[PDB]
Amino acid sequence: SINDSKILSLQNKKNTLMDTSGYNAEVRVEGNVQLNPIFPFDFKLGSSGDDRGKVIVTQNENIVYNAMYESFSISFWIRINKWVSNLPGYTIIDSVKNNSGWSIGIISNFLVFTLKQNENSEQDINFSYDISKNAAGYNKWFFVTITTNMMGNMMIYINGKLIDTIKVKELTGINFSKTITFQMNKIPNTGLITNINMWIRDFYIFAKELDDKDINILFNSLQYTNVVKDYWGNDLRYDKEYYMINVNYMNRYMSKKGNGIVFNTRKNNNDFNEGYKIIIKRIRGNTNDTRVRGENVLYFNTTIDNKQYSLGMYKPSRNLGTDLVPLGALDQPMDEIRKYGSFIIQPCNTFDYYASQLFLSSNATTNRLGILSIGSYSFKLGDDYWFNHEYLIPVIKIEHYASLLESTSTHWVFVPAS
Repeated sequence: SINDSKILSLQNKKNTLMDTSGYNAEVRVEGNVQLNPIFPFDFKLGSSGDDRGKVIVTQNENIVYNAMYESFSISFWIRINKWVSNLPGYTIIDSVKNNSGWSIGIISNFLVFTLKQNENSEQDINFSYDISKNAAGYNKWFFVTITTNMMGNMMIYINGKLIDTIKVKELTGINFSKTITFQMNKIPNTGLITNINMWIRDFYIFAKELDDKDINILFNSLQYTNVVKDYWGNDLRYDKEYYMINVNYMNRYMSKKGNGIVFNTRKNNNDFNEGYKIIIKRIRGNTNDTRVRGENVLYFNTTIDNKQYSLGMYKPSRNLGTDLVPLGALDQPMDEIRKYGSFIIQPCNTFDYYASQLFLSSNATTNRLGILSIGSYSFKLGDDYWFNHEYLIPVIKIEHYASLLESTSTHWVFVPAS
């Protein structure tokens, strides 16, 4: 429906970056530019140095001429790795020729879109990520949508959510360029406090001002909503090490005491690399392509010392509560896993994160018996003898969990150990 207004569609087809809108913009790729052979078929650039990648798109002057001066929208998927809060300034997508046009850059925790009328004046709008919720850096895939009405407002959306909006000021003289250059270029004197990478996927430009509904329909249509994602937004996969974390306790890592899995406070936030890792193993599912999907039935393995355990329910020293059963690490055969450690996964994405919900499976079928949550309980594990101790543990609420169905305490994330 809105495709009728699409004037640029930068995509990777047949291992070749090209415009598929129909207006045949010219695409030139120079330097260190890597193309992903599998979905999402993104192209990767780096702040590298010598031959840092560079993608140049030159469109039709007339097409630009009869669109950019009224209403237009820019949309694309992007990922920046190690987008730390004190990152210096970088221009990443530039369309400024003679000190006029538009540009997209980053500085600190900000992503900013600039309308540049001349070397002396400009107007910009921005998105600043929540530092407290992204201590290890905002290194996840996110969907950008910038809408501009030269006689109205300039608005920026992130993952379909309106972030900022401002009335476009008088910018007479602004001359839009028909060239767009994708390249990570450092901006001098922007607080150089150190090499970063950037991934771009499906860069589109529409000759209209996309509204909220349009934006979100676009957002969703570019995703395979039943494929669960890891913390950075990549497809979640079986047979791969991940750090399993609960959205409510990002500063906790997985440890073990006796039969129980317990969560400890991590040392710092420069990484998520602390504690034991889990490996997801498939039991049941429609497609069988290594990717973890919605209604799949699966289980979790983990290597502690030089032995491997599977996550499974166990009997605590004392009852923890009505309909509550702790989840631990057990060296058990498959028949036991099917009864006490099999889960049905469901993707659960929000503006803030890519996550999932895990439901206890009934004998490895798609029939649900409970939901996986987390909480602190006082009991005894391992060598505990004289007293009970509070342990933050993964716990399953059996039959009655309607209220938990909406709790973020049931949202689990997976950070690739890589």
